Amino acid sequence: SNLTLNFGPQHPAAHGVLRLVMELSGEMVRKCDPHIGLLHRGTEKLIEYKTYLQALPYFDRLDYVSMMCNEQAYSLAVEKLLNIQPPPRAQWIRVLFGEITRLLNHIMAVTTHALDIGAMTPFFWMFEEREKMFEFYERVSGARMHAAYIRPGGVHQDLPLGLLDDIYEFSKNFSFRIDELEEMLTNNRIWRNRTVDIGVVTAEDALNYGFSGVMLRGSGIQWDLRKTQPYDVYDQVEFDVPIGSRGDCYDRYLCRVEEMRQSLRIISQCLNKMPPGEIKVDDAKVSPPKRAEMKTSMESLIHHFKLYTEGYQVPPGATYTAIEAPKGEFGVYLVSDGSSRPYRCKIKAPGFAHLAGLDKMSKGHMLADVVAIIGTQDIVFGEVDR
Amino acid sequence: LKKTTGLVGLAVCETPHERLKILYTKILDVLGQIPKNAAYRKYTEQITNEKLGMVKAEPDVKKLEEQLQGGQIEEVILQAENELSLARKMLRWKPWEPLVEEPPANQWKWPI
Amino acid sequence: ASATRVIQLLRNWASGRDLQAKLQLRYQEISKRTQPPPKLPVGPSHKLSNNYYCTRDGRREAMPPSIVMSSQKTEKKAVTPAPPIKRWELSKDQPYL
Amino acid sequence: GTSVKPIFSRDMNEAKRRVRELYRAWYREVPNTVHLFQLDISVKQGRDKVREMFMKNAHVTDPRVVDLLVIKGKMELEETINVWKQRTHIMRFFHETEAPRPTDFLSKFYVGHDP
Amino acid sequence: TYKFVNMREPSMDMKSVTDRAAQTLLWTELVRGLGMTLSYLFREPATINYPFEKGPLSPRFRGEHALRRYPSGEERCIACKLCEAVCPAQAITIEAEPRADGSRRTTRYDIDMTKCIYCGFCQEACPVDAIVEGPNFEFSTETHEELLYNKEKLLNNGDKWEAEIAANIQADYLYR
Amino acid sequence: QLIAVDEKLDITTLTGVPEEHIKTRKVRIFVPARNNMQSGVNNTKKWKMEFDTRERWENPLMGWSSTADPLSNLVLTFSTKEDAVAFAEKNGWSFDVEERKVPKPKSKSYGANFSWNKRTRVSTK
Amino acid sequence: EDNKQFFGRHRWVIYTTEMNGRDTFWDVDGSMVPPEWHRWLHCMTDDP
Amino acid sequence: GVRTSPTGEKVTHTGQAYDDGDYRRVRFSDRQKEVNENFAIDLIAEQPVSEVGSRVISCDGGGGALGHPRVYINLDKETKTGTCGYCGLQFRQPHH
Amino acid sequence: TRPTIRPRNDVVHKQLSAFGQYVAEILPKYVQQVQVSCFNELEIFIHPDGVIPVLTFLRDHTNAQFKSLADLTAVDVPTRQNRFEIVYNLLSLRFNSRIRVKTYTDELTPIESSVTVYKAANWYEREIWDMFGVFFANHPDLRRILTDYGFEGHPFRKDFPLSGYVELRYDDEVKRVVAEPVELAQEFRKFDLNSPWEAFPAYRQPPE
Amino acid sequence: ASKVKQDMPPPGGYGPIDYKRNLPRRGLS
Ligand code: SF4
Ligand code: SF4
Ligand SMILES: [Zn+2]
Repeated sequence: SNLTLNFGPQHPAAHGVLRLVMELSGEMVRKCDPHIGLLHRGTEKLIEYKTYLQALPYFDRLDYVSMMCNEQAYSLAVEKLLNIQPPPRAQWIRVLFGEITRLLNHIMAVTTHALDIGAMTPFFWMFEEREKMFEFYERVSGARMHAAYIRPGGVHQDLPLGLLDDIYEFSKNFSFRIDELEEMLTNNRIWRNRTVDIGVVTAEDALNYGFSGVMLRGSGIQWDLRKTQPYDVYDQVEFDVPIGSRGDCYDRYLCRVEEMRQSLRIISQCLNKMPPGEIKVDDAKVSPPKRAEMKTSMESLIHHFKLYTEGYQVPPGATYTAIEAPKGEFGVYLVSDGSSRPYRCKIKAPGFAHLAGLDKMSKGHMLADVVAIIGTQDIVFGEVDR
Repeated sequence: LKKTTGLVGLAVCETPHERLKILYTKILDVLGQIPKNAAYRKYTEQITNEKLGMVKAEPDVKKLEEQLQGGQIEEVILQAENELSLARKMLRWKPWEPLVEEPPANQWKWPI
Repeated sequence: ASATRVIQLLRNWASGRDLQAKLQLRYQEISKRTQPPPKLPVGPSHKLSNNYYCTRDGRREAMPPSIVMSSQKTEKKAVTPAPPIKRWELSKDQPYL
Repeated sequence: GTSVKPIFSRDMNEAKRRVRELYRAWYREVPNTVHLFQLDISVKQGRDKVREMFMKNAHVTDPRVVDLLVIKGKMELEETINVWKQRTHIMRFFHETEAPRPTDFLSKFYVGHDP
Repeated sequence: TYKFVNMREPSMDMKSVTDRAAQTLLWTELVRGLGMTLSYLFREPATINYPFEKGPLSPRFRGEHALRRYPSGEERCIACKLCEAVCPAQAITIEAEPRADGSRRTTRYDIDMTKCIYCGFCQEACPVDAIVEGPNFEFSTETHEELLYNKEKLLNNGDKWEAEIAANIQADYLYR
Repeated sequence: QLIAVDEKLDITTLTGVPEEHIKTRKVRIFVPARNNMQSGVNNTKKWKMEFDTRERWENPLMGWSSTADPLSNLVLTFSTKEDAVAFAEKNGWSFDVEERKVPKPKSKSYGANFSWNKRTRVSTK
Repeated sequence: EDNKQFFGRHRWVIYTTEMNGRDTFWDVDGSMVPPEWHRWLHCMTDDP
Repeated sequence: GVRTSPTGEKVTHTGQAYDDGDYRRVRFSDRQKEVNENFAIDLIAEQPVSEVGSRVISCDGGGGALGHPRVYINLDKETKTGTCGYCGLQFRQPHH
Repeated sequence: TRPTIRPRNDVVHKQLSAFGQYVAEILPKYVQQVQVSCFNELEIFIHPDGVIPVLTFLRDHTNAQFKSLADLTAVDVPTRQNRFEIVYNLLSLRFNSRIRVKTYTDELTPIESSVTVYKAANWYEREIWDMFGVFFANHPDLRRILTDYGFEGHPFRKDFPLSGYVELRYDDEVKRVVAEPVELAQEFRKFDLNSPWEAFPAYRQPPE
Repeated sequence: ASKVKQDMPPPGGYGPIDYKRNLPRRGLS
């Protein structure tokens, strides 16, 4: 008989409320059975009882490490259904904060992966940088993480009068912190022993199982949604896409580090190219007017009242909108029946498919290797369970 | 000649021209058993004939890869095997027959 | 920053880099916590003339999906969903890490 | 006619056969469940509860509905055997903290407005 | 446009082989990692002396809710119920009637702070700047009931925090 | 393969609704009346199914409105009354149907406001 | 204040030993700061 | 404008005080009852009526964009004063 | 029409229309309808019996090559006789395109499991079964994935109440967590927001 | 007649930001 073991939910390596039922012969893993749903909150039904603006803060709490990226995907879906266009300055702000968010997510992923493996130190070095980016979030929206800044019309508020300078000051020091992380990990023989040839997935298998993002790029597949299906102003920035060679945990780690560097590159470009103008679509039947207009003009007051009580109506139709979120392809299948409430909202999270493939990726490995594989899949269970 | 296809689990092919010719001949042979008026047969025959002509006319592997637009001839071989398997399946399925059933009148009506 | 120069030398030697050049604590180069007021430019629809809403109504230009091949109702060259993707180029900046 | 597609059974006889098989499996499982979960019920109570749950759906006359009921019962059995379930889940069948709600007219009239 | 992260081949000359043998036998990269940690030991820690020292915040910061007044001392809230309609958590409960002088005022104004997501949508929706999220964040309670705010509690919060709330609004209202 | 089932459709044992909320419930199938405060008729196009109102009481703390009825908020939208009836029948709910009420066509005439001998003449305008 | 400290350690409060009625020689907390000094201390503004 | 009930409980601006036989008063024993002491109806009743030399006046609550939406108040009735429906301020024309 | 209105792309619209015609001609046995949405999103309505052939053709055909399944979900429309609408989203990397395939079913009719065509579907079909109660035939390991152990009913169905039928609490007499009929201190407040005036003339339905 | 004031990059541009990996050799033979 194989030993049957509960891995989580109350486990440090679990990375959330995961009940990994594991069959083991000695420490060899014979079978992985991920039991999820310990963080299923019934988000999609709730979204059905809300208006389109009331449903936005749910996308903050889907993947709690990539908040604005989740907001951007939902906003793109709703804007596509509304047949409107965000203004250019809003799109530049969106891309800038999406890259800052990608930095946040990649720091969290790499350091928690190292912490599982046993290298506890880089976490503390990188979480101070995460703290400074949380400060950027807070200055723009008043919240450290669940900002709700990106709205289906653009962004809620314009940047405060000295934010770009501080973002520049942060961005010109971050590369040295990445360098210190790489000094700790990249050439360590212990880290390579714990990561090289662990959780190897082929290109064909990665495509069929539904993988996306780094889980594809580590296996040599050349696919990045920002390059192939660009959104906002991603076609106007220059960056390279890291590609792996072996499909293992080590290659995925290198891809994420290089991705962090390329995000610094994109941020530098966005800082030097931010244009002037308004921040939300100049269409008061979709985006609320300014407060001075709301307090002086009859139409502005009527539209403020109606947008905050009933909300805008969205013409009937269904869309599937996908973005390159820091964890992979993040999608929304949004169905509108013509009213101000969404009829259906299905959320596609890359972690769902990655966790469904965890059992495949752990064949012939031990317990510690399974811990490394869970770390390398970059799983947050808010997006998996919803 | 070439090392490292670059995709994990995709081995480098020695003698890819012969493999491609064999696969395309098998594909045409399987398509020969489908009714001639079926759209699948004529479309697949047309594309297969173009690819086979391209393979026959270009002895150079990199130039052939650039002509085929199929991404690294090992992938072209894999796609040919996929098409052969699909051709056998379509022979068994016969999707050229008339529509099996008509849906209810308001089944695809939206909104509501 | 503020520390002894011998400790700075030991730090630089152990880390291998000049630490002082890129300090991770923000000493005084960040923006002031009080700023002048902004002015914020208005949008393109803030015109007083030639601004009828029916000419800038994006919601009302959406239409039901276009129907191709309802079942209830020449060589014909084969076709694909979109032209094949061009192969990627290898990063003239830094092709190999 | 009525032009329906089956799940597993073509008539009520095959559906009844599957029901009997699932009942046999639950009957065999009950003592192991009582041992593993350290339940304070008897095996007789557990088998009585299994019979009561089976008889809750005795009025069904559609083979497809019966097939779905057997599929759900097999899902529950698989869940119980593998210990995915906890003692709270098993004990949820017995409603031990639910005060008995009366069924006669007068008591209902006394307590409130609901029929 | 792409780059490779692990497609580099190692040199096979005798010098390179001897350097790699020295790396294997004398553990050079491990000493590099030790040097990095030793370097961090001599830096100044990024820790702050809480509660004496506080983390930086912004005028846009979302915290505990408050109900404000006009300078005359009259309440700003007119019971339009836009905050109650917009609240995604349904955390706001409002009941209103004509006041003794005929004014349109609330008789019940509750916020369930354990329902609230602190999104700030209500202060955006308020047309008279009556409901705000003030700057306070240190209001942990020992019981659940203390976090069910009624109108008296919110008016008291407004009275207690008005000096800072008005200064925060003055610094941010031109971005709104 | 088809098996020719002969019985009426019935899915109650699969829905998981407690039997109390299947047998003692009454649904109303109706086209909602136009709100008399407005003239728009767009809310009078579809059929609605809604459940009977149950007890609501006052919360001892805060005085909120408490309920023990899980179906107190459920409203279903249907294209036609037949669809609503079929749904209620297959779910096992007793239903009451009301025929759709439409406003009758009215003969309007502006000139009647100025009748030579008729009572219709307006005393003001 | 001490502007030569890094951001975060450049402003601080030494709390009173005797608040409204309670002894605060040891028992202090961040809620004892009044709102105006709260605005200055959390760096919402530069002006005391 | 605070005032106590015959039970010694403060009466709020709303006017709600628990009745003598109401058990819910037990929630305040060993604790206190939250009552805001600045009654808005009394504070607005102290403001002086503004005299303006026009039939129609405008009010925005002061502060421009920091007040309420701007409204126009007619001041033709001389038996009463024009009251803002947002702020509660009163206006009149110079009379007698 | 310029600054605030989303721009159009007629080239992609034409390409998707032609490819939809292509797919319909190749598989007349199953394809019932083909649509191209205004924002260039190809949709193909089919018969349920053709779930496995269509997808197989779409993932295997040289001119198709949709080797990746973005996601698979279901929509509940109670007014339809076939309640549930099964939606497959597919991505082609070779041709950088997306396609949506839709079919229908009701409560008692199984759909063929497509795990063989796509390995990714496993958990998607389990999720559809859990949330909507749609059985998938020949599924490797079909069981609940999102809901609690022993949970009765399917939450995503339109008829199911938002707060469900039971809640949980710890009971000290039995010393364990128990499930009881839901009681709410504050009832969810239902809002009626729909405006009585029509918003979009282009979608007006005939007056029957 | 006040002019538009808005958070923008300074005239010309911000100073260049390093992003490439910097791992020195740092050893003997
Ligand atoms: S902050 Fe958000 S959740 Fe809280 S009361 Fe205001 S609107 Fe509701
Ligand atoms: S707080 Fe503001 S939005 Fe809420 S009811 Fe009062 S006036 Fe209306
Ligand atoms: Zn006023």
